[PDB]
Amino acid sequence: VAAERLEPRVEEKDGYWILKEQFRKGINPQEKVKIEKEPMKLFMENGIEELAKIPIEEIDQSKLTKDDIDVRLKWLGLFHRRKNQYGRFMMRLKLPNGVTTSAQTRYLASVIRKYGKEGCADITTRQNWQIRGVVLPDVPEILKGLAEVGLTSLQSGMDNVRNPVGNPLAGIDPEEIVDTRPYTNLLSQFITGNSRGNPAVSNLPRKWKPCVVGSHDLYEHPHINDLAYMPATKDGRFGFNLLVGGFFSAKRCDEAIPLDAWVPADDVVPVCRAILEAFRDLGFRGNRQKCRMMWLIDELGVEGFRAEVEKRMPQQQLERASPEDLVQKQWERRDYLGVHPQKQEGYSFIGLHIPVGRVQADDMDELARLADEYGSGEIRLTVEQNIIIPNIETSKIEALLKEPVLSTFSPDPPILMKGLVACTGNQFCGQAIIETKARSLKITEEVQRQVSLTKPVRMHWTGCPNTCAQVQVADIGFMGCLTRDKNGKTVEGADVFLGGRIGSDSHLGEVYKKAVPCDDLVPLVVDLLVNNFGAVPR
Ligand code: SRM
Ligand code: SF4
Ligand SMILES: O=S([O-])[O-]
Ligand SMILES: [Cl-]
Ligand SMILES: [Cl-]
Ligand SMILES: [K+]
Repeated sequence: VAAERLEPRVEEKDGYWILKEQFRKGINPQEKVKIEKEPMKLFMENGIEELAKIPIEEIDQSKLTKDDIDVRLKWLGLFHRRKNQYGRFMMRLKLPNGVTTSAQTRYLASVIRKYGKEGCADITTRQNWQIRGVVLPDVPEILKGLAEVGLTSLQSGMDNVRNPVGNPLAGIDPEEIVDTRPYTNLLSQFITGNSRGNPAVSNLPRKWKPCVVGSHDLYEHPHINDLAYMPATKDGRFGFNLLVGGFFSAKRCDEAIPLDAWVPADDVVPVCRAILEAFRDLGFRGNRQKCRMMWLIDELGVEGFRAEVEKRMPQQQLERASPEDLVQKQWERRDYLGVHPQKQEGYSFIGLHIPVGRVQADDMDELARLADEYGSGEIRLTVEQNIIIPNIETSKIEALLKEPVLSTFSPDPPILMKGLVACTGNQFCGQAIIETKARSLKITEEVQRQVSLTKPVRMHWTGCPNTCAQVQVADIGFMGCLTRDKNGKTVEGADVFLGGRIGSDSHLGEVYKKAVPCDDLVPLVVDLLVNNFGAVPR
C-alpha cells in the first residue's frame, strides 16, 4: 500500500472542500457536478433565493441549473421528482434520534396542506420526516419556516452524513443502556454546523450513515450503519466501541465490522470527524457502486483505515476496543407499540402504528394534538415508520384509547401490520420498479385475513435494488422487479427474501425466490408463514 495512497485528495479552498486537480481524473459525473459548483453555496451563499426565481422550464435548458435542481439541491434536502412528479420536490429533514414536536409536526402539515393532491408526508427508515409537493419558488420561505420551528433539512441527501439514528425509547425506558439523544443531537449539530452548514463533511465520495446505540434490543440497527456507537465500559470509563462500514447497495450488502476502537463518551464527535475526514480525504471517487466507506476499508484493511482515523484524532490516540460492550446478548427485542410504563413513575408511552409511514396534513394535526393533549408536545419517529408519544400521565390512558384517530393509527394493529415497512415506491420515486405502499398494505391485509400468528414476522417491501426499505433485515422481504404472467404479459413482481435477523444475533437475508408476480404473493406468503413461522390458518 504505497504511502502515496495516504495523501489527502481534497483541499479547503475558500471555505469549501474540493478535489485537488491531480486526483480529478476518471471521476464519476456526481464528482464533476460538485467540482463545477459547490452545493453548499446554495444555502451558505444564499443562492437558492435567486435560483428559486427561474421558471422550471428555463432551468432545464442549461446543464448548470438542471444540476442545481436535480443534484445540488439535495444538499439542501430537496429531491426533484423529475419522472413521477415533475417540478415537485420531496423534502427530507435532520431529525436526530427521530424526536419531533407538535409545532414542528403542525408546521410540516401546513406546508403539505398547501399542495393539495400533490402533498402528503412519510416517516422514513431512518426515523425521519419527508414532505412532498414542494415547489421551488416556495423553498426560500419554507427554509425560513423550518429554521423558525427549529429544524434543518441540510445535507440529508446525496454525499452527506444522513440522519443520526438513536434509541426510540431514549430517556423513557427503564431498560435503556445510555440515553442517545445528547449524542445524536451533538452529531447532527456538528454535521450541519448548528444549522448553518458544515462544508468540512459536505463533500464525501458517498453518503454516510451513523447511529448511536442505547438499547439492548438494538432498535438502532448498528450492523448496517457506516458508524455505530456501541456502549461499552473501558478502564472504568463509560464510552463507545466503534463499528464501521455497514451498508446496503444494489451491488453489495455488508455488515459493520469493529474498527477495534473505543472512545470515552466525550469523544463521540471528534471520532466522528476523524473517520469522516479520513473518508473524505482518502476516499475513492470513480464508479459509484464502489464509493461507500467499506470499499476504502477493504482497500487499506481495517488496520490501514484505523491508523488514518488515529492521526486525525485529538492527541492522536485512539484507544483499542473494550473486549465487551454494555449490550446484553440475552435479549428478546421488545414490541414498543401500545401502552408501556416509563421509568418516570405515573407516566406511560404509547406506540402507534402508521400504515406504511404515510400521513396526510389532517393526520399530522391529529397526532400533534394527541401529543399536546395527552403527552408533552413530543412525537418520536421509528425506523419501522411508526410513532411513539411519550410522557402521558397513565391516568389519561383510558380516555386516549377512545380517541377516533386511534382506529386508523392503532396501538394494537394485527401482528403483520405491526412490523410492515415499505419504501416510497413508484408513486413518487423515479428509481422504483413497482408501487410499494398501497400494494404492501393490500397484500398484508389479505394474508392476515387468512392466517393467525404469535411470532412477530417483520415484512419489508422495497421498490428497487437500492433497498431503502432494507429487505435484507426482514423475516420476509420483497424487492420490486418486473416479471411475466402465465401468458407472457409484463406484470409487477417481487423477489422474496428470507433469513434476515436483527438484534445482537443479526444476519443478512438473501433471495429465496425470484420474480414472483405480485398477484401471486398472497398464497406464497400464507404458506411461508404457516410453514416457517408457526402461523395457523383461520
Ligand atoms: C425515503 C427512504 C425510504 C423510505 O420510504 O423510508 C429512501 C429514499 C430514497 N433513497 Fe434511500 N431512502 C431511505 C432509506 C435508505 C436506507 C435504509 C437506512 O438508511 O438504514 C438504505 C439502505 C442502507 C444504506 O444506504 O446503507 C438506502 C438506500 C439508498 C441507495 C443505495 C445506496 C448505495 O450505496 O448504492 C440509493 C441510491 C444511491 O445512493 O445511489 C438511495 C437513494 C434514494 C432516493 C434519494 C432516490 C431518489 O431521489 O429518488 C430515494 C427518494 C425517494 C423518495 O421520494 O422518497 N437510497 N436508503 C429513506 C429515507 C432515509 C432518510 O430519512 O434519510
Ligand atoms: S428502494 Fe428504490 S424505489 Fe424504494 S425509495 Fe429507495 S430508490 Fe426509491
Ligand atoms: O436517500 S437514502 O440514502 O436514504
Ligand atoms: Cl441522494
Ligand atoms: Cl426522478
Ligand atoms: K409503519
